[PDB]
Amino acid sequence: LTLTQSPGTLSLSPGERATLSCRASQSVSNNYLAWYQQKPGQAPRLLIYGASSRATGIPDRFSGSGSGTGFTLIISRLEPEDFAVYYCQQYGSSSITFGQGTRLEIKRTVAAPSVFIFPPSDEQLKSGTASVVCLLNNFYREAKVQWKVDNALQSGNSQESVTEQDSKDSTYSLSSTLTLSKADYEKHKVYACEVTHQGLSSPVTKSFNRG
Amino acid sequence: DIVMTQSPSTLSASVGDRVTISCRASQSISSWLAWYQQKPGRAPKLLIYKASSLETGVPSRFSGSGSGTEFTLTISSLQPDDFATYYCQHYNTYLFTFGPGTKVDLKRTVAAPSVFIFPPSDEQLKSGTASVVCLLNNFYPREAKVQWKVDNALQSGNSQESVTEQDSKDSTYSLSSTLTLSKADYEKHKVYACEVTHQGLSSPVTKSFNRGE
Amino acid sequence: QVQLVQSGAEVKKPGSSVKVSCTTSGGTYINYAISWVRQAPGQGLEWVGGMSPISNTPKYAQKFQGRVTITADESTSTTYMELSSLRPEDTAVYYCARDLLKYCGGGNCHSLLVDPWGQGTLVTVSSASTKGPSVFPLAPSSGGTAALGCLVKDYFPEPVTVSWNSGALTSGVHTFPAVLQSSGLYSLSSVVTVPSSSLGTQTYICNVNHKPSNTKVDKRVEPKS
Amino acid sequence: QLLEQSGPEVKKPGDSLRISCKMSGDSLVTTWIGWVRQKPGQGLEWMGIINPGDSSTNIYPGDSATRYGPSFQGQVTISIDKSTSTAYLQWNNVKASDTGIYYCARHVPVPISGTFLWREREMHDFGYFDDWGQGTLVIVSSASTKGPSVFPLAPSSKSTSGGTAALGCLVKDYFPEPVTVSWNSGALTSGVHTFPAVLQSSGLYSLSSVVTVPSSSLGTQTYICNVNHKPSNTKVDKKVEP
Amino acid sequence: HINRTALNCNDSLHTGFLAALFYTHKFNASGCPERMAHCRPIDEFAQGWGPITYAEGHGSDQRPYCWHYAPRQCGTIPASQVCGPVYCFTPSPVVVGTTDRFGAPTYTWGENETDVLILNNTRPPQGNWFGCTWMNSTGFTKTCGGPPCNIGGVGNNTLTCPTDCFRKHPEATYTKCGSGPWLTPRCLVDYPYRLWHYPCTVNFTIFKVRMYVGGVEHRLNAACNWTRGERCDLQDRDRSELSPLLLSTTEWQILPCSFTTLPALSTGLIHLHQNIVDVQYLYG
Amino acid sequence: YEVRNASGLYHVTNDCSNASIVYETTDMIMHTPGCVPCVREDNSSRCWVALTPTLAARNASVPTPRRHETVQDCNCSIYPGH
Ligand SMILES: *[C@@H]1O[C@H](CO)[C@@H](O[C@@H]2O[C@H](CO)[C@@H](O[C@@H]3O[C@H](CO)[C@@H](O)[C@H](O)[C@@H]3O)[C@H](O)[C@H]2NC(C)=O)[C@H](O)[C@H]1NC(C)=O
Ligand SMILES: *[C@@H]1O[C@H](CO)[C@@H](O[C@@H]2O[C@H](CO)[C@@H](O[C@@H]3O[C@H](CO)[C@@H](O)[C@H](O)[C@@H]3O)[C@H](O)[C@H]2NC(C)=O)[C@H](O)[C@H]1NC(C)=O
Ligand SMILES: *[C@@H]1O[C@H](CO)[C@@H](O[C@@H]2O[C@H](CO)[C@@H](O[C@@H]3O[C@H](CO)[C@@H](O)[C@H](O)[C@@H]3O)[C@H](O)[C@H]2NC(C)=O)[C@H](O)[C@H]1NC(C)=O
Ligand SMILES: *[C@@H]1O[C@H](CO)[C@@H](O[C@@H]2O[C@H](CO)[C@@H](O[C@@H]3O[C@H](CO)[C@@H](O)[C@H](O)[C@@H]3O)[C@H](O)[C@H]2NC(C)=O)[C@H](O)[C@H]1NC(C)=O
Ligand SMILES: *[C@@H]1O[C@H](CO)[C@@H](O[C@@H]2O[C@H](CO)[C@@H](O[C@@H]3O[C@H](CO)[C@@H](O)[C@H](O)[C@@H]3O)[C@H](O)[C@H]2NC(C)=O)[C@H](O)[C@H]1NC(C)=O
Ligand SMILES: *[C@@H]1O[C@H](CO)[C@@H](O[C@@H]2O[C@H](CO)[C@@H](O[C@@H]3O[C@H](CO)[C@@H](O)[C@H](O)[C@@H]3O)[C@H](O)[C@H]2NC(C)=O)[C@H](O)[C@H]1NC(C)=O
Ligand SMILES: *[C@@H]1O[C@H](CO)[C@@H](O[C@@H]2O[C@H](CO)[C@@H](O)[C@H](O)[C@H]2NC(C)=O)[C@H](O)[C@H]1NC(C)=O
Ligand SMILES: *[C@@H]1O[C@H](CO)[C@@H](O[C@@H]2O[C@H](CO)[C@@H](O)[C@H](O)[C@H]2NC(C)=O)[C@H](O)[C@H]1NC(C)=O
Ligand SMILES: *[C@@H]1O[C@H](CO)[C@@H](O)[C@H](O)[C@H]1NC(C)=O
Ligand SMILES: *[C@@H]1O[C@H](CO)[C@@H](O)[C@H](O)[C@H]1NC(C)=O
Ligand SMILES: *[C@@H]1O[C@H](CO)[C@@H](O)[C@H](O)[C@H]1NC(C)=O
Ligand SMILES: *[C@@H]1O[C@H](CO)[C@@H](O)[C@H](O)[C@H]1NC(C)=O
Ligand SMILES: *[C@@H]1O[C@H](CO)[C@@H](O)[C@H](O)[C@H]1NC(C)=O
Ligand SMILES: *[C@@H]1O[C@H](CO)[C@@H](O)[C@H](O)[C@H]1NC(C)=O
Repeated sequence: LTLTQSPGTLSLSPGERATLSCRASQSVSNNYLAWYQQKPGQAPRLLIYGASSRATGIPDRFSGSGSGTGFTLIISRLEPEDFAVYYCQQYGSSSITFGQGTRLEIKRTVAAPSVFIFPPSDEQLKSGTASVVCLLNNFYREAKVQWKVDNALQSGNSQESVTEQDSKDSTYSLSSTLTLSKADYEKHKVYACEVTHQGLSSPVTKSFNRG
Repeated sequence: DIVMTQSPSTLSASVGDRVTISCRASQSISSWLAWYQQKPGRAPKLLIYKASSLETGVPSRFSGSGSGTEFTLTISSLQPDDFATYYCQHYNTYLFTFGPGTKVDLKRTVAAPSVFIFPPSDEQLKSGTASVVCLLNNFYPREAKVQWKVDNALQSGNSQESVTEQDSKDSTYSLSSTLTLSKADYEKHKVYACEVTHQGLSSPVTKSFNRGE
Repeated sequence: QVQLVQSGAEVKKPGSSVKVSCTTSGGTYINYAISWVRQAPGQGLEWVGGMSPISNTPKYAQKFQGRVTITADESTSTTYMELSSLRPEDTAVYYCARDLLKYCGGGNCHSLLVDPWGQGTLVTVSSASTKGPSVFPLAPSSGGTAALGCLVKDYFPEPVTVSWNSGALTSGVHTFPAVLQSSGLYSLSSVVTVPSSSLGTQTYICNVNHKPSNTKVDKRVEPKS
Repeated sequence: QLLEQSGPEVKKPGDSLRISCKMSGDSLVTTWIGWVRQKPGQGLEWMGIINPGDSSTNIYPGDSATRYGPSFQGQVTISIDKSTSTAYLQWNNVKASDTGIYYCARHVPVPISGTFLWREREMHDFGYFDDWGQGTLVIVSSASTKGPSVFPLAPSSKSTSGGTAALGCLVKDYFPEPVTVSWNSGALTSGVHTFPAVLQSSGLYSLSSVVTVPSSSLGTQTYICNVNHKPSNTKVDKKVEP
Repeated sequence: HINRTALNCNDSLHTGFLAALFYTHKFNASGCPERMAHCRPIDEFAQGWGPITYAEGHGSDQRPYCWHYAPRQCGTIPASQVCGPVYCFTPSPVVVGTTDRFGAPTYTWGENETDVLILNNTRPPQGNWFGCTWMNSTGFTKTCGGPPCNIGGVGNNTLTCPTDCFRKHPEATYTKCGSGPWLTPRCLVDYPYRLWHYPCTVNFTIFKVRMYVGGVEHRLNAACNWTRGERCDLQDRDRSELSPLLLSTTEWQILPCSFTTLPALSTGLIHLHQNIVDVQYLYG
Repeated sequence: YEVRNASGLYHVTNDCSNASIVYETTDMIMHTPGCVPCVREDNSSRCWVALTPTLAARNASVPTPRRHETVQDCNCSIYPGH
């Protein structure tokens, strides 16, 4: 029970040897274990049962081996369709559980971001509330955006969204939406958006003044 | 039905004395009986069953007996832990039944009460109600009578009183009786008095006050 | 070693129904038949009803038929008793104790209420609501000793704790049991015996306290005219 | 792969739901229909197993043939209708936190290994799910069906980066999902990003669509966002201009 | 509930054991891991190596629920020390009621000095029954039985088997060394009140077995301990000599993780299955 | 059925004991009905296959005084599934 796996995320390139191991607190008897593959927006399908036997319609690239508390999933060479989330499903002993999950990414060169900001719409303000969104796209993931309302940092009042990996460019994109009432918007004049990125030497700040 | 009664209503003795309690039923019961000791304010306990058998952990001093209709829970020697009330109980397949209950207390020389009367406070009179408070203090035995007098007139059915548990040290009792009357009725009379009759008192003692005093 | 634990204290208004439960613990067996008893204040006990340990079909006293139902569950070893049409005189403390077969023989075998008993749960069937007291001074009027007090009236629900001089004066203090008034409210009287020489020199104060209303009253008493 | 299911359903909280999982094979004689729930944002988790077979197989204990998950006893009911050749997930007392997907699987079990009497032979154990199929969507919340609020994300020189500017259409205050967005109507798509719907405060849904377009095209051609809120039947077509 | 069954008893400890006689009540299971903390396994003991003789009265006031309890020759017992029916059983559970001073039947509900029980026991086939078991007035199990055996051995770990312990003495057997219910070191006999006298032998699985002692028929509902995953290598099998029940076409019903003593159906030795513990193949 | 006295235990086994063997030859071994012997040889202990309840051999190809040494650590026909 309480199956676990590492690492949380991977970043590889097509045609390369890959390893994926999920560890159990207690070793399952008779090497009872099976992996699953879930392409985005699709029904997950079966790969391996028994930790060594391969199911039908599976290329020889995907295989696994081990016993006791140790297990591993082995990809001979990554392919464009091989990127997905994998779950190992410990079973037997009148109980079955699932692993957390592990996603495959594409390890490409670091890309710098583009910072954008949209002041709230006039109709939105007429509604009594303001929604300023700072848009970020075409960059390298694992970043963080900051908020400053008239040289005052904000926390607990912004909602962020993320984009899935692009098919061609392989980049990410965010939409950090900061929610504030019309009265709060009028209480302050200067509004700024700042982002911290690994690939950026210094953070980039984009700001605008009310009205 | 089955009605269990005890006699006397209260009992008195001193440490080391021999006391007897009587529990009798309306219809003959072979041996189905049991006596519970109920401390005041605590949970009751079992003492004997079958009218003769002791209960585990009960000191052998307690010794019940009897059969048929009359029974008894006789104690050879009293102890400081014996001062309680014993509810002679009957049991059967369907129902249970309890008796009114007997009380056993210390024996002490008679003591006269100290009667005090407190006229009603102005605050409650302003509320439209009059409640004369009548007090008896440090008396023994429990049995005593109190009467009300207003302008020498008798009163009944319009007073309430409270009784305290026996004093642990002086082995006396205290009593307070309150006479409830309307403000208009209170202002309609001049003299208020309590008449108290007690065994240790040779003659009843009357404590009285005048309105506005 | 078996421990019986009841529910908490309860307050309700006349005409409603009250449900009381108690659970056994630490017994060699799982489910014990539980029988309840009742005593009106200042009165001999009275047997309400309970679960027969011979057939488990609940049996009530002849004066509670219908008015009271008894149900129990085997999962938690808990027993339930609910009332109906509470009259004001049902105010009492309710005990639950095991109905254990101890003596046996003669073509039949008789059960008994056996130690231990539950702690006790108090139900106060009155129509009044939380009200604070009305403290008045029982100003003394003789001799070598003087009697005075602090009259506390019109308070509900119980209890009320009264301390003289914040507990400094505890010799001769007589606290009287509370009584149920005709109005659904409660009264009190407290008197202490003290020497007359100290009537006009030592501070005399009654720490009137009422937890249900969270009202603290500290009235001052002076000798009367 | 034999699985057909009712499309997405939207239900009020605290209602009696019901969802059927028919098998195209129409032979539920040796099929162990499973039930795996997977709410968005985290991994999936097993819910229950139903055996069409007799008591001969069941599971190790030999109890009922509908052994449930670790925290789904009573709160779910799983049933089969072999005569009608249909499955079901007979529900009761919907909660607000049961949004997600509900799958079906064949789940051919694993034979018993170890020690057992002659009576307890052939007593399978869990372990497979094999081929899955499509899925369903149950979404329940206090909010009622409402139309979308489309606000133009007005382009500006502030939002302009080089030749390609930044703009889009903001959609907010709608339920239930989905809202199909065709940004710029019949316009070529190049870098357009449509982020997934997000549950904001007050139990409401919002979605944004952003497209990067040349500055000249803005003045020489028009942009209209086409939104079809099918669940509320509301269909709107909003245009974005400087 | 017949008028020939003694019922004299005092629930003096207020433990409510007498209730289970009338209406069943679940037994608190959390106490068993302590109650059976001195029921040592058959594996950890001494080894007999010499001639075996009917042993002598073993008086050590041991606990009567463990299987290796060594009962003593008994007989007449006063009728004021037995509550509930007394089960003293031939290999099949049978009950003996209260009798008079000299064996004549009595119908006094056991509430009389004259009434007494007689338990003069000798081994079958020529005897009457192996051992007795009942619960006395205050609620403690008591047992009787014919002399156990003196297995012998070296050291202070002598066994004195009260039952059929093939291990530690290949010649020990039930019909010649049995005392009480335990057919083997694992399995009891089953009678209506088994859950009463032996408190928490309640998870035992029940098996259908039939036995022959001196050319007579017997049907036993043996209720024998178990649990899955327990090692049952070949050195963990006790001889439960008995007549099998012909469970299937070519299989026999045997007590769990044990074996019986009979030649194969044809040209074969004992053939035990590796995983299905309670089956011995006829021919293999 | 025979027994094996070793390691402080008694457990059943099918290999014949020395008391159950009477006559032996170079390759032909006979035994009392009710067990199947085996022989320790050249650090190899093989189960002597039996062709009748009384006769046994090691190898039926060619065939179709104290000379041999047996042993009681021999699991033969001991738990044969079907
Ligand atoms: C079934 O038997 C077990 C074994 O005793 C019972 O658990 C035991 O229950 C008793 C009663 O609650 C516990 O005693 C408690 O001790 C604490 C001090 O440690 C004391 O503060 C409590 O007032 C009470 O006396 C005892 O600790 C507990 N034992 C364990 C190991 O948990 C269980 O309650 C029984 N079940 C039933 C339904 O009777
Ligand atoms: C039924 O069979 C089971 C298992 O065969 C019995 O449980 C076992 O009981 C023995 C006797 O106490 C346990 O041995 C104990 O081991 C501890 C150390 O763990 C030691 O300190 C004690 O002195 C004692 O030797 C043994 O652990 C236990 N096994 C398991 C798996 O719980 C059971 O008693 C049998 N009878 C019944 C009625 O269940
Ligand atoms: C089964 O194997 C056991 C263990 O090898 C044998 O136990 C041993 O048996 C011999 C013969 O009886 C014992 O020798 C005796 O020693 C005592 C002194 O302790 C002496 O007084 C006797 O005259 C005799 O020499 C030996 O002690 C004993 N060893 C143990 C029990 O550890 C057993 O005899 C074998 N039985 C069979 C049937 O094969
Ligand atoms: C019913 O059977 C039980 C179980 O044997 C009897 O309880 C046992 O009674 C004997 C003697 O009456 C006790 O022996 C004494 O033990 C104490 C220690 O508690 C010791 O100080 C004495 O010297 C003597 O050896 C024995 O302990 C006791 N068993 C216990 C407490 O587990 C019971 O008396 C029988 N009932 C009747 C009516 O005979
Ligand atoms: C006979 O079988 C029953 C059924 O399994 C056994 O009762 C079970 O005993 C286990 C062990 O204590 C219980 O699990 C425990 O649950 C408590 C919470 O109640 C938890 O705190 C412990 O950590 C442990 O997980 C289980 O609930 C209980 N089941 C039932 C239905 O009572 C019983 O012990 C067995 N008795 C013998 C003598 O083998
Ligand atoms: C033939 O069948 C017998 C009957 O079980 C087997 O005897 C047992 O063999 C096991 C495996 O070696 C022995 O386990 C051993 O335990 C000791 C601890 O005493 C440990 O140190 C060893 O490493 C090993 O695990 C077991 O003791 C033994 N039983 C007896 C009574 O001697 C035998 O192994 C089987 N042989 C073949 C070739 O099939
Ligand atoms: C019921 O059995 C109990 C079990 O002991 C008896 O309790 C004993 O009574 C005798 C006589 O008073 C005492 O000397 C013993 O000390 C008691 N034993 C214990 C452990 O306290 C009880 O007397 C019996 N009652 C009836 C009516 O038979
Ligand atoms: C059944 O067993 C009882 C108990 O041992 C026997 O009673 C004994 O009889 C002998 C001889 O008559 C006496 O010396 C003993 O004192 C008796 N024992 C007791 C405890 O009283 C009885 O004799 C046996 N039955 C028969 C038929 O012999
Ligand atoms: C008996 O069960 C075990 C446990 O899985 C297995 O390894 C073994 O192969 C089984 N026996 C046979 C003869 O297959
Ligand atoms: C005793 O029971 C038997 C059968 O139950 C009956 O025939 C007989 O009359 C009974 N004798 C009594 C109760 O004295
Ligand atoms: C006990 O039995 C004797 C004779 O067996 C008889 O005389 C006596 O009346 C009986 N006593 C009781 C109480 O039954
Ligand atoms: C035998 O004596 C030894 C030495 O004191 C001791 O360790 C062992 O436990 C004893 N065995 C028994 C069964 O009493
Ligand atoms: C049987 O074959 C073995 C292996 O070749 C050989 O050693 C042995 O001598 C043969 N025995 C007979 C009787 O043919
Ligand atoms: C049986 O006899 C053979 C031949 O002498 C010998 O090698 C072997 O050790 C004997 N076995 C036993 C158990 O005595």
